[PDB]
Amino acid sequence: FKTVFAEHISDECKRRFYKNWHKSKKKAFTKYCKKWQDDAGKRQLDKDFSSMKKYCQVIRVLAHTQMRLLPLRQKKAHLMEIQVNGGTVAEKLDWARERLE
Amino acid sequence: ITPGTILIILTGRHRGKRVVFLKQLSSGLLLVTGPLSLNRVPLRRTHQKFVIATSTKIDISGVKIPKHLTDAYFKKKQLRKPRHQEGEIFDTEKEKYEITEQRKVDQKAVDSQILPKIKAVPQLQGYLRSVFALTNGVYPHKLVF
Amino acid sequence: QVLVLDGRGHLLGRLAAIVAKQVLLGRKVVVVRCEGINISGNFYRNKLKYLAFLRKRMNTNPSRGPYHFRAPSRIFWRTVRGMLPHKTKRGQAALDRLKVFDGIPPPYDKKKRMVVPAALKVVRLKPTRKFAYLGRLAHEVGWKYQAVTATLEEKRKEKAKIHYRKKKQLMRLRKQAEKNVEKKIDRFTEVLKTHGFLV
Amino acid sequence: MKTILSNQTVDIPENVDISLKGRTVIVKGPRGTLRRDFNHINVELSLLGKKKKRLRVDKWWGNRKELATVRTICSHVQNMIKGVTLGFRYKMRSV
Amino acid sequence: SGRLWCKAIFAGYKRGLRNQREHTALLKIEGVYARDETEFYLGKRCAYVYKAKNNTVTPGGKPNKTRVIWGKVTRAHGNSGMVRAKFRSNLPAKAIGHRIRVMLYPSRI
Amino acid sequence: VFRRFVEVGRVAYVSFGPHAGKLVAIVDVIDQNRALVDGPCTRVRRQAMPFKCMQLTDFILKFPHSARQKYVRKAWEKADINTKWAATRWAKKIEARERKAKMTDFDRYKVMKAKKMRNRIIKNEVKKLQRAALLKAS
RNA sequence: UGGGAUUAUGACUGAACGCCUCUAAGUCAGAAUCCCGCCCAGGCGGAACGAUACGGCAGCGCCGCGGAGCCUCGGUUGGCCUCGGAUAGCCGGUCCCCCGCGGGGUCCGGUGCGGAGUGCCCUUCGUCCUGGGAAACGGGGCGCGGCCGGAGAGGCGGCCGCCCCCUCGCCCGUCACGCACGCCGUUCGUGGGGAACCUGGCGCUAAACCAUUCGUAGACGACCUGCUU
RNA sequence: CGCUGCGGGAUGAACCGAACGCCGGGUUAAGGCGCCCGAUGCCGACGCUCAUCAGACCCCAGAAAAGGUGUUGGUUGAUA
Ligand SMILES: [Mg+2]
Ligand SMILES: [Mg+2]
Ligand SMILES: [Mg+2]
Ligand SMILES: [Mg+2]
Ligand SMILES: [Mg+2]
Ligand SMILES: [Mg+2]
Ligand SMILES: [Mg+2]
Ligand SMILES: [Mg+2]
Repeated sequence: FKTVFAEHISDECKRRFYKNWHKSKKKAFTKYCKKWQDDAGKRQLDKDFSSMKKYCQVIRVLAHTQMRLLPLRQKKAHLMEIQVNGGTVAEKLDWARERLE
Repeated sequence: ITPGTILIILTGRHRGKRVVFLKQLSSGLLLVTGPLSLNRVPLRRTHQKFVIATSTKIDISGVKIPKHLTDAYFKKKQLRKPRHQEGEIFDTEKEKYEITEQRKVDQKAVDSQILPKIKAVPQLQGYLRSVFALTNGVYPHKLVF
Repeated sequence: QVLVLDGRGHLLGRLAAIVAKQVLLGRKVVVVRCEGINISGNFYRNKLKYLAFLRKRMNTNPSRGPYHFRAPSRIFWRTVRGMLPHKTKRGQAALDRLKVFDGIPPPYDKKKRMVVPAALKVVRLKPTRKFAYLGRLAHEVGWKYQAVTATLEEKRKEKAKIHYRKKKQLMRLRKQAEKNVEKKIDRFTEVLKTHGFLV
Repeated sequence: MKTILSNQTVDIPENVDISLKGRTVIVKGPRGTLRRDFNHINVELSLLGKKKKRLRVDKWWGNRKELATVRTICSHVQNMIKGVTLGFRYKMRSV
Repeated sequence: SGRLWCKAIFAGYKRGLRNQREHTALLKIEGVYARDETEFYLGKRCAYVYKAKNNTVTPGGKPNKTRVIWGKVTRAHGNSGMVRAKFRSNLPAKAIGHRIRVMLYPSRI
Repeated sequence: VFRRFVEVGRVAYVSFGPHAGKLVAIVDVIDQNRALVDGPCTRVRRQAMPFKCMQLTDFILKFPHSARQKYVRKAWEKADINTKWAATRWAKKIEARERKAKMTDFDRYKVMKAKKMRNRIIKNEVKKLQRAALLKAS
C-alpha cells in the first residue's frame, strides 16, 4: 500500500542497489532525503502515517546487516522484511517510528 | 394526405422539417410550402413517397393558388452546349443559382393568406420551427403519427 | 452502453445462456456478486459433481491438464465458455467483452443494476425443493477469501443506507413544494393529465 | 390427489401471550421467553379471539407429504408453551 | 439536427447447420420482438457504412474516407422480430455484431 | 394473510385472451383450474375460463351457485359496479396507460414545453427550502 | 506438524398412521478417507519505491499554446447507487419505548396486479432583431481559497465566502437568416488512439552490458562477489 | 451397397428422406425449435416424478429374476 524510508542510509546498504558501485555516481535517495530537512515534507510524510493507521492491517519493517564487522570479502548488505506482531496497528507504528534508524 | 395536412420531409437538404401541403400536380409530385419565414423552406416539388403524413391538419379550402404554377415552372435549367469543350471549365456559366423576382412575388402572395390561419391554432408555430428526430426509447412502429 | 447484473438469487445455467447471446451481439456485459448465485439440487449432489471434476487430470503431466478454478467468479466464466466457440476468433473476442467479479468493486457500487426475471429461483422452481449456494461450495473446495469479502460488503451497505436517507429526505421536500405552488403550475399540470401523465 | 384445505388448532391459557411476525413466533410467560422460526414450511398462521385466545394453522392445495407438516407445527407450540409455563425436568441414573 | 434512422444488428447469414447461403442476411432490430410488429419495416432501405484507408467520392461533399453498401428489407425470420435482407454485394463477415442503419424512405405510413 | 378469495359471486378482470379488458363474474367451480363464468352487461357469453387468465377484484355479489343470468343482471345493475369501477385508481391507471399510446406528435410537443417549466419551478423551490432548513437548523 | 464439511453408524424432537417411529420438515456426535494448512515451483498475472543521460557535437521532463500532415477503427443524449421478502411487502407519523441529533421495534394512517411505477425519470438540437405579458440571479473567462475521502481495482467528484461579466425558461407582436430550382456516406462522444513535424516559460543531470576479478556457483550460458579511494 | 454424391442420425459403406446440367424466387420431406447452432423471446394444455450411481428418441452401442407402510392409480372381499 505504501512505504517509507529513513533519512540516512549507509553505503553498505546502498551497495545492494548499483550492481557496479565502482563507476557509479551514487545518486540514490538523494532527493528523497531532502523532504526530511524540509517543512512540507514534514507535512507530506506525516499525512501518510495517518493513512497507514487507517487503511492497513499488516506492518513490516525493513532491516539490513552490518558487514564491516565480519572477515568476509563481501561488503553488500542483505535486506529483509520482518513482520511486527503485537496488539494494534497504531502501537506498532509508534514502536517502529521510534525504533527507526 | 389531404389539403392542409402537415408532413415530415426526411431525405433532402431541408431534412427532417415540418411543412404544409397545398396540392398534387399532374406528375405525381407534391407542392409544399413550409412557410419561408418559419422553416426557411419555399415553394418546392416533393415526392409523395419520401415523406410522412402526420395526423395533424388545418382548413385550407379558402385559398387562391395561381394557374401558372406547374411542373414546367419548377424545372431546372443548366446543360448549355455553347462551350469551349476544352479546359478546367464546363460548370462555369456563373456556377450558381440566382433567384428571380417572380418566385418572391408568388411566395409572398400565398403566405399572406396562409399564415393568418396558422395563428388561429395556438402553439402551431413552435411545431413548425422545430425539427424531428429519434432518441433513446422511441421506436417508431409504436408511436402513432 | 454497458450492462450490469446483480447475480444474487439467480440460477447458473439460465443466466449464462442469456449472457452468451448478447455478448456475441456486440454488447458488453458485467456480472456482479457471483457468490449470491444459487443452483438446483441439494449441497451434496452438487459437491460431488465438482469433486469428480477435480479427479480429472493428465496422468503424465498435470501441469498441463484441465485447470480447476475455485472462485465463484471464475466458475461462472468457465461455464459461459462452454456455450461459445472459444476456439475461434469471434468466440475469443466475446470473452473479452465479459467481466465477472465477486463482490461489488468501486466503479460499480454507484450504478443501478439490472435483473432478469427469467432465471430467478422464485420463478423457475417450486418452493418444496432444495438448492445450494456457490459461495459456500467454493469454500469447501479451497476458496480462501470468503471471510474478508464479507467484511467489505458490510462496509458497502453501511454507506448505501446513508445515501437512501438523503434521497428519502429530499422526496419529502419535492412533494411538499408541489402542493404549495400548485396555484402557479395549475395550468401545466392539466395537459399532462389529459395525455396520460400524472394520473 | 390434491385437496383444498387442511387445518388444525391450538388453544392458549390466560397466563401466556404470544405474537407473530408472519412465520416467526414469540412466546412469553412466567419462566421467560422463547423465539422460533417456521419460515420453511409455507403455511398461513392466524390468531383470533379476545386478547388472541386461540391459534389456527391451515394450508391450501397440498399433497400427502405437505399436509403431514400441519400437526407438527402445532406439536412444537404446545411444547414451547409448556416449557415457558412449567419447564422441563429429566432425571438420569447411573449403573 | 439529429438521428433520422433506426438501429439494427447484423447477426449472420441465412444458413442451415452445415451450410451457408451468403446471398442473404439476418438482422436483429431494437424494440422488435414479435412477428406481428415487423410489417412497418418492410420495403425499407438498409446500409452498412465503414471507413477505408483511401479517400473516395461523395455526393455533395468533399472526398472523405467513408463507404457504404445498400439494401432492401424483405421478410421475417420467425416468431421473434428477426428479419431477412438482401444487398447488392454480399457482406464481408467482419461486420458481424456491428451496426447497420434502417431508413424510413419508402413510406406508406 | 389473504384477503381476496375465489367465491361464487366474486368479480374479476380479464387481462389476456379474446375478452381482455372486460369485467366478468364467477358462477361455479369446475376443477382445480377452471370455472364457469359470465358477464352479461359487458358483452361476454357464458363459457369456461381458467384462473391464469384473470385477476381477482375486491367486489362481490350475491346469487346462488347456478342461475339463469336474468338474475345475474339484476344484482349487477343493483349495486352499480360500472360507476363504482371507474371510481377506482386501478382503473384510472389503465385509462391513462391508453391515452399515452394514442398520443400523436403535436400532442407530444406541447407536453415537452409544459413538463419543462413545471420542473424548473419545483427545483427552484426546493433550493429555497434547503437554505431555510440549513439556517433554521440552529 | 493443524483444522473444516461430512461417510458407515448410533441418538434428539416429531408427524403421516390418536399410539409408535434416527426423516417426511428440522437438529447432534462422527473417521487411516476428502479439501485446505505447513511444505516445493511461480502466470503472455498485478503492485509499491528508487534514479533517470552537458561530451570535441549532444539531450530530456512538466506546463501553455499556432499551424499542418501520416496510420487504426469504433460510435451517433444520459440515467451519481437502499437492504431484502415472496403462505407478503412500501411510505408517513415516529403517539409509546430501546441502541451512541441518527438507526431498531410495538401501536396508528394511507398505498399494493407496484403512479414514491425502468410499462420509468431527466435532458431540447433551427440562429438572430425588438416589444409586451407570467415566472427569476444562475453560471463562468481550462476564475479567487481551503475540507476530504477515495483505499476492494478512485484514476475519481462534490457543498458556504470574491476582481469581474452577463437576461438565457413559457406565451404572443415584427422580420431577417444562400429560397443553392424532387434525391445516397446528413447529424454527435472528438482537441479520439499511435507515431513524425511541431511555436515560450519552469525545471534535469544517469545507468545496464562487455572486457577484468572471486568461488558459497557451475557442461557452456547463468549465479555469488571486489576494484580513484 | 459395390459404381452414388446430398439433408438427418454429434461422428459413420448399408439406417430414415430423396437420387445430381449452371443460376434466381417460393415451398417441403425425414428430423427438429435453452446456448454452441438456423428456428417457440407460444403470458401453450392435462398429469407423473427427487435419485449420498437421476433421466433423456428405431438400427445403436448396455443389464435380469426377486423385492419396497416410497408415491399415484385400479380390482375384489369385508366392517362401521
Ligand atoms: Mg462518421
Ligand atoms: Mg470434523
Ligand atoms: Mg442419518
Ligand atoms: Mg454436525
Ligand atoms: Mg445401380
Ligand atoms: Mg450428414
Ligand atoms: Mg449416436
Ligand atoms: Mg441438433
